[PDB]
Amino acid sequence: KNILVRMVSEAGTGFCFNTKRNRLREKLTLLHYDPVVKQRVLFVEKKKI
Amino acid sequence: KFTRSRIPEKVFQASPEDHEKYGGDPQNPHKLHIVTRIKSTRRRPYWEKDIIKMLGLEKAHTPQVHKNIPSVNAKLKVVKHLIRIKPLKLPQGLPAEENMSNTCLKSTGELVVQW
Amino acid sequence: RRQGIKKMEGHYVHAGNIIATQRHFRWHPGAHVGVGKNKCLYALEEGIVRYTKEVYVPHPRNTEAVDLITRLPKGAVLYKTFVHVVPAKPEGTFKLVAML
RNA sequence: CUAUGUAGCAAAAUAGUGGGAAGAUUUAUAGGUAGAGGCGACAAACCUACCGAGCCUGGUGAUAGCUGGUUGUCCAAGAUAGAAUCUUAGUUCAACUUUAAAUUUGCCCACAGAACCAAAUCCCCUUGUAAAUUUAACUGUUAGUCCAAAGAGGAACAGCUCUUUGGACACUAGGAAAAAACCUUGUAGAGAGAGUAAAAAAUGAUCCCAAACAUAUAACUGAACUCCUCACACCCAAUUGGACCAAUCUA
RNA sequence: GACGAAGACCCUAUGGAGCUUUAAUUUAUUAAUGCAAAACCUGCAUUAAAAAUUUCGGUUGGGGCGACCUCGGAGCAGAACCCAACCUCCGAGGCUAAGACUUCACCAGUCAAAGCGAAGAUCCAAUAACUUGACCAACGGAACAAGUUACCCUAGGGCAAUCCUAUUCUAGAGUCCAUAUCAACAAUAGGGUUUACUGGAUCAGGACAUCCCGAUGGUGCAGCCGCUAUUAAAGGUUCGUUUGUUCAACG
Ligand SMILES: [Mg+2]
Ligand SMILES: [Mg+2]
Ligand SMILES: [Mg+2]
Ligand SMILES: [Mg+2]
Ligand SMILES: [Mg+2]
Ligand SMILES: [Mg+2]
Ligand SMILES: [Mg+2]
Ligand SMILES: [Mg+2]
Ligand SMILES: [Mg+2]
Ligand SMILES: [Mg+2]
Ligand SMILES: [Mg+2]
Ligand SMILES: [Mg+2]
Ligand SMILES: [Mg+2]
Repeated sequence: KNILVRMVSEAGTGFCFNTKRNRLREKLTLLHYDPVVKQRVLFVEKKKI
Repeated sequence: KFTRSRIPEKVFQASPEDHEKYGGDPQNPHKLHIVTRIKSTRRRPYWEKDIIKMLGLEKAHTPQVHKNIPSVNAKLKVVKHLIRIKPLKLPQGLPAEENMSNTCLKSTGELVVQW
Repeated sequence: RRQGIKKMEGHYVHAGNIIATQRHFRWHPGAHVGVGKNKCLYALEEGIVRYTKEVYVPHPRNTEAVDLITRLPKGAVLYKTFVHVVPAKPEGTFKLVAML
């Protein structure tokens, strides 16, 4: 029902963390915190886990 | 289970019938208790072995003196069935720095000088 | 599990020390006693712990309590227990630093 | 098949009664098959008296959470929470125990205090006490029995499994007949001294089971408890500390 | 009679040796092929047989069958903490930092003022990485191992809920009537019920709750005998067919 996916950022790359998403939902994007620059950036999924 | 016993205070209330039965008096009570052990600590719970070890009553009869203040009575109300308490009587007053080495305690509980 | 008092009345509790671990709200927080997410009570300010009985006036934001108090007769009140820490030391002192 | 014999005459025999006895018979002589192998009219039968796997030497002082043992004198502290484990016949950690060392509080404990849904318990000022915590260093015990009590299981029984509070035992001594578990009692030696503690019954199957006693004043008897004269380290298991030392060799 | 001086049966061991396999791991050896090597051998791979090494988790009706095995919530555990269950009823698989709590060890686990910034273990492999997963659910986890030993060997351990029977109220009956008989339930007494989810011969000692013989009461026996009741343990208490949880039937 739910899948853990490694979400990665765009600006200040290299971040990786397994967040949750309902499998019935499409590809996910969020606005959250990048600590390399400590700013709000759009994070997007890359590959399901 | 088996537990410590909290004696109701109602028992420790001398009556007008008890007062003339023992040589005592409500007013002007007595300074010191002379206490002796007449029963074994063995076969009794540890919270009585320790009390007896604390009041100096380790040996058998071997009388020993204690204050008549509630801090000690609370201890004697736990071991009241393994001891005899009598009131020390001083019909000649406390001895002086002379007559300390010539005192004597009679079986009636009176401390006296020079036998 | 050990969900009971861990600092009893008249005990010297420093900052952050847990006063009581509980399941339900047996002991509500009082003066200088903070609550955690698990309802643990901990001592915010160094001092001496006391327990008291006070009147209960729940948050209106809460619902399971704001309505029960609405079901009580005239002259009624919900009393409940609280655990406070009377602070011991003062906040600070002033000392000579420079004589210019 | 029976009897004798059972360290016997014999580590399988003797006496009788029996099956075969010109055959797939029986037998002397030399040779062959060799051990996870041989041989087997398969019975796990036999391979030098003991073969579901010979015997000897070596690896080998195999390994053994199992059984059995473990050697001079004397003294002292010293016992039944628990957790995990191809684990409950054992180990490791903890708890308890011991020694040495540092420091200052430890135990008992009234008043106050601990929730909405009976016993008691927890916590501390004082008080009686002198112990407790900490550090350094090791071993040993560990899932015990009975009795009083409150519960759960089997009736509220089966002398029943289990949890909890306490006591005793595995330590001395006296009593209830004998008696680990009930009652009395602890710190230890000598005495041809003394005082006590507990402690006596009322009104089915070998052979009953102390003997007796209705009425002379309630006191006495009774310990390693206590006192007395003298002397003192001189009555626990596992474990731990200490003081001595027999005999031999050497300087 | 001195539990008088070999052989069995039950349980245990992370003992041993096996047997079978559709239990795990292997193809080293052989046989087929297939591919390279100069008509045969050498090397590699796949498939099979033949073997080879290896293991048999835990709590339990009565051992087996069958369940469960980690974590969480309610009574036992009435009032700080803790306390068992194959006892009782159900589900789950932002960074930094004073102080503390804890599932009685450890390993894990839990709360958190201020301050700065935004609003189910270890090992292994793939990995630049930021770190990552399944199994480990026998849930403190051997990386991968089952069924079974009637041929087995060694070390070792070994005051009855439901009921049977007699006495109490007679109350129900008995052609009239409780007592001439059963005497229902119950109560008071003495005695057992283990499986499912050891006789015979020989010699017998003893009790009486007496089968006979002996003594006595009543009778509805008008009488021997019958019936019940009291007393009585000196004596006696058969031979056979069929069969051997041991009785039962039959002459
Ligand atoms: Mg050995
Ligand atoms: Mg073992
Ligand atoms: Mg000693
Ligand atoms: Mg206090
Ligand atoms: Mg003595
Ligand atoms: Mg084992
Ligand atoms: Mg084995
Ligand atoms: Mg529970
Ligand atoms: Mg537990
Ligand atoms: Mg812990
Ligand atoms: Mg903050
Ligand atoms: Mg396991
Ligand atoms: Mg486990």
